[PDB]
Amino acid sequence: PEYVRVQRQKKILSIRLKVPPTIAQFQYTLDRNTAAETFKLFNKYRPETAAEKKERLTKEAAAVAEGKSKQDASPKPYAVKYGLNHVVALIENKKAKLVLIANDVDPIELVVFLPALCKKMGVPYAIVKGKARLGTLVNQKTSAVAALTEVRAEDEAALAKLVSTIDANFADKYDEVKKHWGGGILG
Amino acid sequence: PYEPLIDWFTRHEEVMPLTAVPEPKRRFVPS
Amino acid sequence: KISYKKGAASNRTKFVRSLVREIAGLSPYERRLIDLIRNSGEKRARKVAKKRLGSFTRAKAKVEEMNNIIAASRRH
Amino acid sequence: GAYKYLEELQRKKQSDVLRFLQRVRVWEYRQKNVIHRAARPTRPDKARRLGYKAKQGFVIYRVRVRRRSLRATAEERVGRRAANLRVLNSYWVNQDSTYKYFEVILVDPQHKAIRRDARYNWICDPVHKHREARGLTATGKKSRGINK
Amino acid sequence: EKFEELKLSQPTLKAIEKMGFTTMTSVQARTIPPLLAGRDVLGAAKTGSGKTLAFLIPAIELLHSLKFKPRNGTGIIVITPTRELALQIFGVARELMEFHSQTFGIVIGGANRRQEAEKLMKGVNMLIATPGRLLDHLQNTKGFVFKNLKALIIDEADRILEIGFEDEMRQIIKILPNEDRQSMLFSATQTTKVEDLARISLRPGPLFINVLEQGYVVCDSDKRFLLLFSFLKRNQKKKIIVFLSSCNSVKYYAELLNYIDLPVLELHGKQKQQKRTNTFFEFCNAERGILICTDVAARGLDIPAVDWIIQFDPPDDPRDYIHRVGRTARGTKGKGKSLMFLTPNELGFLRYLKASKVPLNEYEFPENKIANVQSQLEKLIKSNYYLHQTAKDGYRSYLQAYASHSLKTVYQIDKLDLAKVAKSYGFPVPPKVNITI
Amino acid sequence: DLLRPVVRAPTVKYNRKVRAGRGFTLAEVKAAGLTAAYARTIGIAVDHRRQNRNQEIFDANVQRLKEYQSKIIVFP
RNA sequence: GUUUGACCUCAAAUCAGGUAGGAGUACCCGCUGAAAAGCGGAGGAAAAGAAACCAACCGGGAUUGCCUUAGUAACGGCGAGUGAAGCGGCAAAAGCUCAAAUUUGAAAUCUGGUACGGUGCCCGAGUUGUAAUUUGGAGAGGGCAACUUGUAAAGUGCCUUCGAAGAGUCGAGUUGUUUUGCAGCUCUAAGUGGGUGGUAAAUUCCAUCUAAAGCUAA
Repeated sequence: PEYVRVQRQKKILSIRLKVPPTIAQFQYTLDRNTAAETFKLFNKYRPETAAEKKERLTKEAAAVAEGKSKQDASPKPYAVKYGLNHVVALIENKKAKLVLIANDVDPIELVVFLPALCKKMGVPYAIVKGKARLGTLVNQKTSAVAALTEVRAEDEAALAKLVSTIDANFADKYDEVKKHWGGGILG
Repeated sequence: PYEPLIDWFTRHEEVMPLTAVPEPKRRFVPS
Repeated sequence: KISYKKGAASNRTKFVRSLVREIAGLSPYERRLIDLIRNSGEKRARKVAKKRLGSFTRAKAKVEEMNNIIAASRRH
Repeated sequence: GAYKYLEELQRKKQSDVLRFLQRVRVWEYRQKNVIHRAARPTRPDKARRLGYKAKQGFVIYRVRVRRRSLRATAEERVGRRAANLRVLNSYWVNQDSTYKYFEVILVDPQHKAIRRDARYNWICDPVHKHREARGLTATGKKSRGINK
Repeated sequence: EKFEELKLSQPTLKAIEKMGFTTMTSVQARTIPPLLAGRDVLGAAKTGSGKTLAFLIPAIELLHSLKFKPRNGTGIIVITPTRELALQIFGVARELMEFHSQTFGIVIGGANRRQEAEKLMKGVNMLIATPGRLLDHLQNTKGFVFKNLKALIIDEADRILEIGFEDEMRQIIKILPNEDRQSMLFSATQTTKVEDLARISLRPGPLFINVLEQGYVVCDSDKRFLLLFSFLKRNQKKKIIVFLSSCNSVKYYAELLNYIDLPVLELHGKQKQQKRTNTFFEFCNAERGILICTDVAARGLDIPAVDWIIQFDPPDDPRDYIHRVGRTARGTKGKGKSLMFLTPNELGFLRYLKASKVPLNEYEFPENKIANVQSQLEKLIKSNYYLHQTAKDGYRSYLQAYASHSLKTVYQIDKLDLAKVAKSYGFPVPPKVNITI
Repeated sequence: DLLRPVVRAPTVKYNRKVRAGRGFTLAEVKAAGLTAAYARTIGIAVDHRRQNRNQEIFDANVQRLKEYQSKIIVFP
C-alpha cells in the first residue's frame, strides 16, 4: 500500500536529518516503573464517565422525586484534567501539581512549548510516551496531555514523593541531553 | 555549521504567574 | 477613543515573545550577523542587516535586539 | 488557551523548529497525491481564526499546486473535486521550489449539524454554492480588490 | 461651637450626623470660616486631627454652590503623599459624597492604569491622588476635563518634601491653571521649599493658623504572621494593638482571626467611622482586647496605655514612629512594651534605630513552639471563596504598600521572596499583581 | 420611518447647513436616560462610530429626543 | 508476553442516508481575450455592505441606486481626445457573528440508529474543544442597592482587581502586466506597535483608523 510505505518511510528521514533540540526532548521519556506508578496513581483519579455521570444524575433526580425528598450537600469531586487549552489554563495560575505530555502528536507544535513553559514556571512536568494511553485513563481516544491539580490527603504524600522522583529521573538525567541536537544519523 | 543552544533566559525563574485573573465564584460553589 | 491594541505591551506578551525567540534559535543570517558583529563592529553589522532588510529602522531594531542577545548570553 | 502559543510560534516560521517541520511535512505530502484529505488541521489556530469548528460537517483537504492567484486556483481545485462540499476558506501551510501547499476548509450543507446550529446555516443557501468560482472567498475578494 | 449650626446643605448635615461629629477641634474652628470665605491658606495641624473633614465640608459646599455636572469639570484636586493616607481620606469622603450628588475616584501609583483612565474619561468631581501618578495622568490621558480647577489642596507638605517629589509639583503647578484655583494646604511643620511651593500655590495673601527600649523580632518573612498568631495566643487577656500598612490586610486578618474564634477588633480606613469609634470605645473600655489597625489610623487618635505595641507592617514615617514611641513612654506611666517585626533584609532599619540612639532589645524566637496552623490556613483558603478573595486583596495591598514605601534602602521589593510572602498569607503560589519590579 | 438626528454639515460650502443624520451616539441616548438597545425597539436610530463634538447640536438633538419620548405611547 | 490489547493510519463494502453534473442563461459575478467571441458559477436578483473610510470643516458616519458635483480635477506625440471623486438633495434604510484569557464544582455540545418535529435508550463525533458568555460601541469577575421582565434568565448606580487578538503577513528589492493596482522570484519585521494623511515659530506637532477572517434584507 501507499500509506504503509509512507509510515514506514516516516521516522526514517526524521532520524536521518538533524532534529532540533526542542524536539528529541521527546522520546527521552519516563522509565518503566515510574510511568507504571504514575498510572497507578492516576487510575484512582479517573474522571467520571458520561455513563456514571448519568447514573448518579438519575439517582439524585429520583432522590429529589420523593415527597419526602432528601436534600444534602456533597464535597468536591477529584479527577485528573486533560483538555489542552484547559491544561495550559491550569498552568499560569499555577494549579498543576503534575502534568504529563504525550510524545506522539501529529501536530507536534501543539505541544513543543509545554516542556519549556513548565520548566520556567516550575510545574513538575513529565514527558509520557503515547497519547493513546492517556486517552485510556481519561475516557477518551486520545488526550495528548494530562494535568492534575487537586489531590486527596490519602495520596498527597505519594504525589509529593513522585514529584521528587520525576525531578530526580527526568530533570536531572536528561537536561544536558535535552541540551543537544538529536538525530542526524542516516538510516 | 551547528552549535548547541544557549539557555540564557530559561535559567531565570519567575516566582509569579503571568496573569492576575480574579478567581470566579463558580469554582467554589456546587455547579 | 484609543483602541486597547494601542495601549502598551503586556507582561504576558514580552514573556511570550522572549520564550518564543529562546526556543526558536537563530537564523543563518542571524547566526551570520552575530559573528559579523563580534568580528567587524556594529557599523558593518548594521550595513549587512539593512541590506538583508528593506529599511533602516528595522535594521537598527534588529541590531539592538541582537546586541541584547549577545549581552544577556555572554555575561549570563 | 494554548492557541496563542501556536500563533506566535507560527509567527517565527524561518526558525529552526518550524523550518524543520516545513521540510519534513513538504516531503511527506510529496509522497501523497496532488489532493487528499487531512484528519486534522496542521495549523488549528489559523483554521479557527478562519472559522474552523471541530465537528461533523467540517472537511480538511490538503492541496498541492505548482508554482489568477495560486491560492485561488488551489481553492478552485477542491471546488471542482468536492462539488457537494462548499468551500469556506483556505490558508497557507507549506511550500517547495516546485509546489506550494495549502489547506482548505470545506463545509457540508447536507449534514444536519451544519443545517442546524444557525451560526452556520447561512452557508446552506444555494447562493453560496462555489464561492471560489465567483471570487467571493478571502483571496477572491483580495484579488478583486474590494475594500474601502 | 458645633458643626451643625453653620450653614450647610441638608445632605451634608445628614452625613455629618451619621458620622457623628457635632463639635470641632479648635484649630479647625479657626480655619473653617476662612475656608468658607474662599481665601487661600496654609496650616499647621497634628496628623489626623480631622483636617480631612475640615476641607471635605467646604469643598462639598462649593459643589453645592456650583452644581456642575460630572462631564463639565473635575473641580477639587487633593494631593496626599502616601497610599495609606489617600485611602483613608477616600474612605472618609465616600459617605459625605454619597449623600451628595457628584463623583469620586482614586488616582494612585500601583493601581490599574486602565481603571483610573476610564474613570478620568467619565470624569471625577473630587480627585484624590498621590504626587507621582498625577504627572502621568495629566501628560497621557486624552479628553480629561482639566481646565476648571475650582480648588486644590496639598496635605502634609513636609512628607512630600521628605519623599522628594518637589520637582513634580513644580511641573504640575506649571501645568495647573491658577486664576480659578484656590490653594489650601496643611503641614504640621514647614521648610523654605514648602514655603516656596506655597508662594507659587496660594494665589491671594494667606492668613495662617499655627497651634527607651524597643523590641525587634527578626522573623523570616512567612512565619511572621504565624508568629504573630502564636504570640497573640500566648498574650491573651492582655490588651494589645498591632500596626499594619494596608486597610485590606487589617480587615482580612481581622476576620481570619475571628474565624479561629479569638476576639479581635478591626480599625481600618474602609470601615464606617461610627463603627470605627465604637470599636475604639470597646477597646478602651474592655481593657482586654486585640486591636488590628493601620499606622496612620492609629496616628490620628490617642492610644490608651497598652500592654503591647506591635508593628507588623513597615512604617510610613520612621521619624514619626520614634517620636510616637517617645511620647507613648513619657505619657503612659503604665509600661507599654513596643516591638517591631522585621525581615532579614530589613536590618538596615536597625542602624537607623541606632541613629535614633534609643536602646534596642532582641526578642528571640524558638523554632519548637509553632502553632502549625499553616496547612489549615491553606485548606481554608482553598475552601472558602470569600477568605480566598480577602487574602488575595490583603496580599495585593501589602505589596502595593511596599511599592509606595519611600525609604527604598531599607525595603526593596527585589529582596523579598514573593512565594514566601504568599505562603505567609496562606497561598502556595503568589497571585499575580501588576507591580513594577 | 425611523427618527434621526439633526446634524451639522462638514466642509465650508455648507458649513452653515444643517442636515438629517444617521444616528445620535451611545452617550446622547444615555443622556436621554434610556439604552441604545432598548432605544432601537422604540424606533430611534443609533450610530456608534459617530462622536458628539458640538454642544448646541447635542442639546438640540437631546430636546428632540425628549419630545420624541413625550409623543410616543408604547403598548405592552 | 513468540501472547493480548490500546491507539493512529489505510483499505474494502450490491452496508445506511444524502449530495455534484445537464438545459437555459435577458440581468449578475469571476477567468481568458482579439480583430466581441470563449470558459466557469449562481439567484430572483446577484454583487457590495457595516471603515486599517471620507475629510480638515462649527466635521461626516455600512452598502446600494438617481440628480448635482461635471465634461470639472486629473490624464493624454497635454494630439486624437480620455475622464473621476469628497460633499449636498433624493430613494431605501439594519445591524450583527467568530477567532484572544478555564465550566473544570462534573462536554453542560451534536450526527446517526431504534421505541413511541419532540421525548427516551444506545452507538458514536468531540478535549488536537462541541456547548453557555464576551466582539472594543467594550467585556469579564464578584459585592451593595433597589427595581423591571425555579434559590430562574436579563437591565441599571457604586468600590476593588483584571481587561486576550488575524505573519511568507505589513513592508522592501527585482521581473512582467495595468493605470496606481495586480501577479511571480530573493528577503522579511514591530507592540505606549502599525497604516494613511496634514504640519514647523522644526531634536516638530497634533489629526484619523486598526489590516493580514466572516455574514447581512431594502
